[PDB]
Amino acid sequence: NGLTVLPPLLTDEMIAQYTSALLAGTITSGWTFGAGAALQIPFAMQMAYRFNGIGVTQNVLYENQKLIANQFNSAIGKIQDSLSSTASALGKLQDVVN
Amino acid sequence: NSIAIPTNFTISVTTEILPVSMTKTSVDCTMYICGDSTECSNLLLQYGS
Amino acid sequence: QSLQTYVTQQLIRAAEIRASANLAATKMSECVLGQSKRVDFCGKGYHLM
Amino acid sequence: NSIAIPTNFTISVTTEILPVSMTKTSVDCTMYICGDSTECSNLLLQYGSFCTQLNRALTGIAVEQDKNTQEVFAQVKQIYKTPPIKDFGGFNFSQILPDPSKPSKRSFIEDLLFNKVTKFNGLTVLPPLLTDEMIAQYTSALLAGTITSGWTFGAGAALQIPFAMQMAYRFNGIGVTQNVLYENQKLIANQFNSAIGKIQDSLSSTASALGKLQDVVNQNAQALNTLVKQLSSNFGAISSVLNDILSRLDPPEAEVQIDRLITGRLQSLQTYVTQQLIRAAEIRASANLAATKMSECVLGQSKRVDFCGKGYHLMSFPQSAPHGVVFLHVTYVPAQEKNFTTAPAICHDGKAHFPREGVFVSNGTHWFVTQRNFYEPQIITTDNTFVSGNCDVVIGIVNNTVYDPLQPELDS
Amino acid sequence: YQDVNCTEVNVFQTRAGCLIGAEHVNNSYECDIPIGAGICASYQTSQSIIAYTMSLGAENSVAYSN
Ligand SMILES: *[C@@H]1O[C@H](CO)[C@@H](O[C@@H]2O[C@H](CO)[C@@H](O)[C@H](O)[C@H]2NC(C)=O)[C@H](O)[C@H]1NC(C)=O
Ligand SMILES: *[C@@H]1O[C@H](CO)[C@@H](O[C@@H]2O[C@H](CO)[C@@H](O)[C@H](O)[C@H]2NC(C)=O)[C@H](O)[C@H]1NC(C)=O
Ligand SMILES: *[C@@H]1O[C@H](CO)[C@@H](O)[C@H](O)[C@H]1NC(C)=O
Ligand SMILES: *[C@@H]1O[C@H](CO)[C@@H](O)[C@H](O)[C@H]1NC(C)=O
Ligand SMILES: *[C@@H]1O[C@H](CO)[C@@H](O)[C@H](O)[C@H]1NC(C)=O
Repeated sequence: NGLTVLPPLLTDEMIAQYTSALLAGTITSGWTFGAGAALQIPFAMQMAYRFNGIGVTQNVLYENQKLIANQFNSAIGKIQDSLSSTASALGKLQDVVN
Repeated sequence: NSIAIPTNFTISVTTEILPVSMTKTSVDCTMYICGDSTECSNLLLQYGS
Repeated sequence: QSLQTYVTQQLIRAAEIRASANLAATKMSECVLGQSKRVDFCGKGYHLM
Repeated sequence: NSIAIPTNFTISVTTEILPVSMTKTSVDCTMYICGDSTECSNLLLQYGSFCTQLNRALTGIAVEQDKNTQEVFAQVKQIYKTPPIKDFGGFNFSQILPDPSKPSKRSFIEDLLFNKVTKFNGLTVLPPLLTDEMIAQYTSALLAGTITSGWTFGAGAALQIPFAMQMAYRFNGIGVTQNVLYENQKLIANQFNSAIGKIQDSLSSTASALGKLQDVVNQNAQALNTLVKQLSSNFGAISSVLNDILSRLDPPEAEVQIDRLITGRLQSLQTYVTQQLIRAAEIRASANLAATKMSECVLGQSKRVDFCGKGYHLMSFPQSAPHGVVFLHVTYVPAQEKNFTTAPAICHDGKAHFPREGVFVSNGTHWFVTQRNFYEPQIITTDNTFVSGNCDVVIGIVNNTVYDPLQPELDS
Repeated sequence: YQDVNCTEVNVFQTRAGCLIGAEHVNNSYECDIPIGAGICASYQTSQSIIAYTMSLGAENSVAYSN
């Protein structure tokens, strides 16, 4: 009838490359890549800063580093189980399409 | 004189989902109203812009 | 008239999406690139990353 | 085991340009739909309130442009003025402060911004309540407050503080130890002054820098040109000229032709007003974003990352522009990256030690503690570090030594 | 009278139009009923409607020194 749909400028692949860059930056350089250059930092030290930022002394992280890493790893696995089984999880995006 | 101070913690991960874009539709107003019709198109022109 | 109704609804809906996109952009900068001191801005709890 | 600490910085002033209002148009719809015609007006009355709710909708938009402009600029209870002497520790605001030589006392950079941006049918353009000379008193008040008193004029009455002590306060805000300012104060003053110089080169050369404000002025002008051109359409009538219908047809027939024009002009005005209501929401969300940036960036210092352009935010200076505002956001950007080996903690006398502030680093032979944002090595002591737990717990700890400031005082 | 000169229409010509019935007062005050182009009106002293250029706030220099 004259109704057409235009493609986005940034393809899904390009979006994936951007989220990859943001993620790689976050993991290897913390926030420094946001302000200026990406300045490599051992991940555990990066977390130490993240802890000081919430009012928890950095020694807590190091003393409990194994616990923290295990809780993190478990939490991510839980994200996958939720997203893989709960269709309503993406309702905010499905609703736009609808 | 009583304070509760946490002795342990948990790291949790939550998911927040936000829309960013919507489908870039485009509609040909002439074809929609007067599809392949010269007689209709000429009448449509009387509506200006 | 039908197209005008459609377009008006798309403009209003687009504004909603734009506001969401602006929020998402704000979070990206103040959540992913940094660390948020803003409560419940980046999930419940004390934001780390 | 590697951390990069930048041994130097650059101070970058980034322009951010924001729409703050739009042209306060208003349309006498009863003139646009029926111009000087009694016969047409009587027919338009059969549509009830379809006119007065459009006079009303446009008046609601027009009234809130002054609300937007008042909320963005009038964030100050007094009109602060700059001292006669410009003893600001080396920083040079003369290009962003008023020029008393001008008829409207805009700054030098406000004159560049005012240069780069460019009816009979019931249409009108109402004036803003704040003249562009009053907007320039408010940005000069915000700015003379910002320069002489820092954030304190947002909290209370303005408290004076020397500018070399105000920037030392903002360097502590980005976590950079304030002696990094004083030991570099001429270099920092010169990078601010040089970066304000680049703003003039940008805005003088590149008219497309104002793209948001010229876009807002173009959308409003394109909508009015569309609205006026839509008077020339027949909409099924024998003629688009109302007087030609009336001068040729008797009422029983003229009324039919007129109703065709009334329907077309009324739907064409509702289209303009709906577009302006949605466009006014798009500007109102930009006025609230400009008002928020005025409050958090100018009256304060923002910890929000990338809120005040790239870098760690130091301060911002507002400049006015035609139907907008401009923030000259000053940010610290770390520059000369260096490489170091790094340690999560250090082992001394069986105890584990961590930095109260800064990062344990190694140039390759010795270990130092130093602030994260600026390489400034320190001999590691009980004053830079605290003890918690012991060597057998931390992953990747290193067996250095930690110095005790008391020993030689009791040894001698 | 919006956007007209005080020709075709205690008369004060402003850039907002020709204002009739309001007394022009040299003293500035806080804005009350806005007219436009820096001019606001209010009812004051015996009372009558006055028009004036609105005040943007009190002037207050900061005693800045090194
Ligand atoms: C803090 O809580 C965690 C659990 O969230 C504790 O770790 C668990 O300890 C029990 C033994 O009591 C083990 O059976 C679990 O497998 C452990 N879980 C994990 C994820 O390691 C931890 O010991 C608690 N810490 C303190 C100081 O109380
Ligand atoms: C890392 O820094 C230390 C301290 O500056 C260097 O050790 C000193 O080097 C200077 C210059 O050679 C000597 O004068 C000092 O006697 C050294 N001892 C000190 C003060 O620690 C060390 O050489 C540097 N790393 C390298 C390049 O080996
Ligand atoms: C740090 O080491 C890496 C090794 O790949 C090198 O590419 C980088 O330039 C070094 N950084 C500095 C500041 O020397
Ligand atoms: C009104 O007309 C006079 C000439 O008689 C002119 O000098 C004045 O500027 C005009 N004012 C306005 C607002 O048009
Ligand atoms: C304002 O004061 C001047 C004298 O400086 C006088 O000539 C003028 O008429 C006064 N205006 C009003 C509105 O009172």
